[PDB]
Amino acid sequence: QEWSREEEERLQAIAAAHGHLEWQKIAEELGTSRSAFQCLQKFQQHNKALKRKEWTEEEDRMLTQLVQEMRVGSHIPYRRIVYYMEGRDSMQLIYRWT
DNA sequence: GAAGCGAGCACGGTGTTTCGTCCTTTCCACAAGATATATAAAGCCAAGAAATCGAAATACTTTCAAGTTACGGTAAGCATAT
Repeated sequence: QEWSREEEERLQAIAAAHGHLEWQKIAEELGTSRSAFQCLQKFQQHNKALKRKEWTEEEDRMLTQLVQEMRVGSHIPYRRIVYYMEGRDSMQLIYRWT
């Protein structure tokens, strides 16, 4: 069965109290009866730290370098930027060049 | 003239070849092997065609990468009001 949007709060609370070291013990203490890899996929999907925020000036240097070095015509492989630049996903990373 | 000095030819050898069996075949022959045929019940071997199932190819599903429409909220420098 899927989540009910009622375990992520306790999940992240216990993970912050323990330090995100051993998810197995966190999953066992939360009492979800599912594998750690099954609840972590939803925790990291509801987590907010995955995204980034307003763009600085120094990162524009890297963004322009990764373009002058492996860009191709009108298409920019933003996946390479996501691989090199951490925090930036694929969806909203296109606005950095649009 | 018969005793002292140089004398043929029958004879006695190997070695080489010839000749003439005994050899095992090729070939042939008289007596007798299935060789045709009649079953017949049994189970198994074994060389051809027809139905069935495994593999996979090209096809369509389906799912996963890209991304640009449409969309909702804040921040700066010029214009304008009493």
